[PDB]
Amino acid sequence: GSAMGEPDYEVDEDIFRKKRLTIMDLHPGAGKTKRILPSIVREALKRRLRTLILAPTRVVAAEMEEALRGLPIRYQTPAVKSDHTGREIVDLMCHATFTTRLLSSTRVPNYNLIVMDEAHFTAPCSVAARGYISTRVEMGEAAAIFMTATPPGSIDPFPQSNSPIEDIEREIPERSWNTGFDWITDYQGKTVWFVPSIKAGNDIANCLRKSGKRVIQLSRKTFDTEYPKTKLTDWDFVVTTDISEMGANFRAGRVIDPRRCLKPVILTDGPERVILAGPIPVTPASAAQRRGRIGRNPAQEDDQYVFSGDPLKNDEDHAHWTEAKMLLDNIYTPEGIIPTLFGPEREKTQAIDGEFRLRGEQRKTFVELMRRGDLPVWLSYKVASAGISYKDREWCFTGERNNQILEENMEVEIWTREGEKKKLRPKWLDARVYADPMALKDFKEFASGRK
Ligand SMILES: [Cl-]
Repeated sequence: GSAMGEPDYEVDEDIFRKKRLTIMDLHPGAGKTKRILPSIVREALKRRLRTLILAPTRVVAAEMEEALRGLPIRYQTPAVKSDHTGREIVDLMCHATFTTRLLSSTRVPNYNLIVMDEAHFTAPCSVAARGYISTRVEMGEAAAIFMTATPPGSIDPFPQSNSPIEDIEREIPERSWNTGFDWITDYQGKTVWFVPSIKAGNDIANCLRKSGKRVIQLSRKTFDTEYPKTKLTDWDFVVTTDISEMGANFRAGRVIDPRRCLKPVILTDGPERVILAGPIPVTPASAAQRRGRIGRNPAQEDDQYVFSGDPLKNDEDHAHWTEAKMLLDNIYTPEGIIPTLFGPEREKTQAIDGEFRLRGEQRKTFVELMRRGDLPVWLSYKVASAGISYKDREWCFTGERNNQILEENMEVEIWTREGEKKKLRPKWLDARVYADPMALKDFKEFASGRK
């Protein structure tokens, strides 16, 4: 005797049609959709299509490679601008790698089938990749597949799940507590707790550690290192920022979600600047992705989503929509069409297509500030469009007194590359380079010319 098992996945001819943009959901954790991506790729190769797979993070890329073992898959790093074999190959890369190559190479191939995993990712480079992709689709040049449970425009915080979820609304501490939340530490399962910031996570995680819980923390910069540890069975809590909304799978029974995030905002009252507004309520899609960490396994029916407060769907002041346009306006096509945002995302910005386009040296500086300097899109756009060269770091010290960077109420002071001690005082202020200490550590390194 034998068990039926997941049946072979027959591919809908429609998904390979030019001008077709398919939205699907892999429904992970029920052991029913293992063969989908491998079937799509094998069928794509059968049709002799030039295929691109976009993963949101390196971790997911690596998981896909294992899932696709035996198929002719070639992982592409952002350290390489283009990689053309003579052979039948599927390119695999990060959302951000695709966008970066579109910005620094005239050799990006004419993929006619593009699969974007976790296509809800609202990182600017991801938003930009989606515009480019859907532009190519509308031109009849490609077919695309956006895989995600919360496609752009979705507004449902309590979508379908593989297994039932108990949605529980109760007060959740935003800072360390010492009494009154016994349900948090009495629970005997594993928990994923979404915090609005690393700082909040630090407080929560240290409180939990004082009770003896084993806690793995996750943020954007530690994710590639720390997430693999969560795949070990030795923890009580994962404390994570919203980086874990993009394909992070956890063998957990409970999510705790105060539904708070920080949002970068371009302030235009006075000198343009970017602050990290908040903590403010998440969008409904983000609440759905957080909750969607659990209720994945239909044999485990008592998973819990513990949440507080309601989502806010209006996020049109998010800096990412403008930053997406800064990237898109700088991607050119032979057709010379400037790509536009994916349709559900067009309403997020009133910017006129092309208004951020840059020319010549400025364009490569822009690209280099982001790639090699690791600066936010907004900040990189300001530096490059002022005519500054990648290497020229004077602007990090010539800002107004208000732009003085503090750490612990101490004025940051560093060594220029040339050997002078100067107050860190950037001409343009983007809170993403100074709010988090490790981000400040990287920005100092940049200002000092070691980058
Ligand atoms: Cl983060």
